Order: sequence, then structure tokens, then C-alpha cells
Amino acid sequence: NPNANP
Amino acid sequence: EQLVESGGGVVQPGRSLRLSCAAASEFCFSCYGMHWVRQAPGKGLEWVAVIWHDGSNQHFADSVKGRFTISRDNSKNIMYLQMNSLRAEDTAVYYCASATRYDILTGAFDYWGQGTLVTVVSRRLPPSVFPLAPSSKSTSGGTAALGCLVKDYFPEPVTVSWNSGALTSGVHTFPAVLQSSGLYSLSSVVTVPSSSLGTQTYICNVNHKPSNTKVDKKVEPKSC
Amino acid sequence: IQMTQSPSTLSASVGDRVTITCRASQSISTWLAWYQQKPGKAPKLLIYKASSLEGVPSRFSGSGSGTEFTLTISSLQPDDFATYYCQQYSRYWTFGQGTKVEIKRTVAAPSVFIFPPSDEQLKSGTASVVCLLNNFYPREAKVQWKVDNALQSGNSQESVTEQDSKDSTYSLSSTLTLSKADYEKHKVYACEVTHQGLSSPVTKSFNRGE
Repeated sequence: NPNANP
Repeated sequence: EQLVESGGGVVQPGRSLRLSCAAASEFCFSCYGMHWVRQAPGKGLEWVAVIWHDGSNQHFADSVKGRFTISRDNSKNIMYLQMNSLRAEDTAVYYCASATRYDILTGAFDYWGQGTLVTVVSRRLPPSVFPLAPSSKSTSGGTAALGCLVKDYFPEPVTVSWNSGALTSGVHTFPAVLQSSGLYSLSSVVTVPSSSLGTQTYICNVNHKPSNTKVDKKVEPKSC
Repeated sequence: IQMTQSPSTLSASVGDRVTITCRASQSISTWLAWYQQKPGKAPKLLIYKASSLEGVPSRFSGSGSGTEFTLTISSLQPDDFATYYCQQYSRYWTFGQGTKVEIKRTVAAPSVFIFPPSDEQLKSGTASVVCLLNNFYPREAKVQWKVDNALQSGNSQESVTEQDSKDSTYSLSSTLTLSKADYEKHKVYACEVTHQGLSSPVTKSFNRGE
């Protein structure tokens, strides 16, 4: 997953 | 939130191009992985590349692997796409996209940009523009048709506006045809009231960036 | 992972219920997205993870799991003339080829105009005669070029616009191209148009020199 974990 | 791509243009095969994609500051650029999706003017969408949120990882389609590099400067809120070893296959419109809805896997691009056109050609010929004048033969009742013939140019595309963008209603710009010459040709027509030809002015603006050709042609009525 | 959509082109009337199927090479579980792209702008996301919508018209719907997925439109509105793409995001990100959704409206006859070659183009050695068919449906239309009441062959090219987003009609272009010397050897140039919406073939013409 290229998104940052919020 | 908004994405604006930049840096596209016309270059020869083998040359390099550095595309950028700037995000508006209302957009958490640091939060999401940034992608590149391109579309050849004819075919559909092809995913190209992605850089992680922190720049710690990146992936490339096998189509461009080994020739494209990707980077992002989170502080400047800009992602760069360095394209090297450009070929004819690389001619396309390049969108930058982002999937800002986190789950275990992400990839539903809710945000896109307008895209930048990249044309890889080694042959450029300017267009010749001729008026398609309204006459008694192009007046079906109260409606009159006029236009512009944009001929013998290469490569695609030519943008044609009427009166610098003020006139768009009833405008048809036909897809280009391929002549025997290997050059392209199209027409841009518009329908207007027949009663208005003596009082309104109609100028088609033809722009051809590969040849640095910008022309304006007043389409005067042939009163015939 | 390869994706495939069926069909590639689809025609339907306003109010009809249409269905688009997407097929995956290997089994993407539920990570699929459907996009709408009208030719003017970037694609707009419609649904994600196969079924979840956020394509705000409630008339869109998503189904599927494994390798078979489907997107359906409850009631077709004329604003939905576009190409629709499926995209998986289980193993990286790959798109489908797309599906063109044409709209079926009632018959509309074309308004026909003809343009003699401009004075500027004639001074350069070529004469291009343009015949225009504007705002008609269906797309099929026959254009004949007659020069001194003589049918022509092999010197004209045609061009069809995409379907208009508002009226769902087409406009057609027919360009007869001759050399200046060949153009001056004749007098009357006509364009005979055959189409479903026309009971009799309309003919726009002009006489050179006037």
C-alpha cells in the first residue's frame, strides 16, 4: 500500500 | 485539492522530458501515494508509475521500467517524472492521479489532473488554414455555416478556437483525416444565424505547437 | 494481471438498463474500480472495491468477486455517453480496455451545406470542396460527389464527429480534393446526401466562378 497509514 | 501536471511537449526519439505534478496545498500531498496514468490519443488508460507517500518505494509498469524515474519533494508539494529514452510508444497524455481513500489496499483514483500531452516525433510540418466561407449554398434557411480548413500538417494535434474561446456553441471540430501525403487535415465548422453575417465577426484561431504556428483567419462571407 | 471488458461498444436508448462486465486474468478479490471518461476531460471515479459507490448518481451499481465483475446503470440518461473502464488494485494497478456507450435516439435528418474552395487555396494550386452534414442520427449516411452531373470516385475523404453529449447527434465531413487545373476544367460541383431521415436525397451544389 503506497498510502501513509493515518 | 487539485493536481496540475506540467512539462509536456514535443521532442525527438531518445530525448528526455521531466514531467511535474503540483498539488494544491489543501491536498495532503504527504499522505498518499502518487501515480502516473497515461493515455495514447487513440487507445485507453495504461498505468505507468507510482511513488510511495514518503518516497521510500516506487513501482513502474514493465512498459517503462528501466527508462522512467520518479521522485517527490514533499516540502515543495511536487512529484517529478523523469522520462528518458523516449520512443514513439510514449506519445500520450500524462495524468497524475491519487487514491485518497485508505484501506488495506489503495488504488481507486478519485483525484486526477487535466494531463500533459507528450508527443515523440521527428517530422514536423505546419498547417495551412483556409476559410470555409458562408454563401447561398451554405445557408439552409435562417442558419448559415462557416468554418476553417486546416490542411497538410504534422503531427497531431491542432487546436482550433473561434474568437479566442468566446464562441463554442454549435462548433464542430472534426477528427483529423490522414491524407495520401501522410499529413493530416481537418475542418472546424460552426452554425450561425444568416442574418448575423454582416454584423458579427468570426475568426478561427489555429495553433500547432510542433511547428510554432499560430494563425487567426477572419472568415468573411462570400456573399454569393 | 490482465483485465478484459465486454462488450467494447454498446448502444442503448435513454431509460434502458445497461450492463458492463469486467474479467480478470487471475483472481482479484474485491479491489476493483469503475471509471467514466467523457472524451473531453480526465476520468471520473464511479465505484470502488467492486460494489461501494461514492459516481454520485444512485443509478450506478457494482457487482462481482474473484474474476467476474459487472457495472450496471439503472436508467440511462443522455449524459452517460462515455467510455467506461474497470481497474483492479489487488496486485499493483492495471486497467481494462474500456467500453464505449453510445445512445440511441430518434431519427434526425442532416442539414447539408457546401463550401467552394477559398480564393487563397486556389492561388496555391489545390482546390478542396467541402460538404457538411450537421446534427443527424443515425450515423450511417451516404454522400456522393457529382461534377458536371458525373459521379466521382477516389478523391474524397470523410470524417465523423463523436456523438454530441446534448442532442446525441453526429456531424459528417466530406472533402473532395482536386488540383487547380482539374478544378477549372469543370463548372458545377454537387453533393448528393442519402440518409434515413431524408425521404429524397438532398443535393447542395454550386457553379464555379460565381
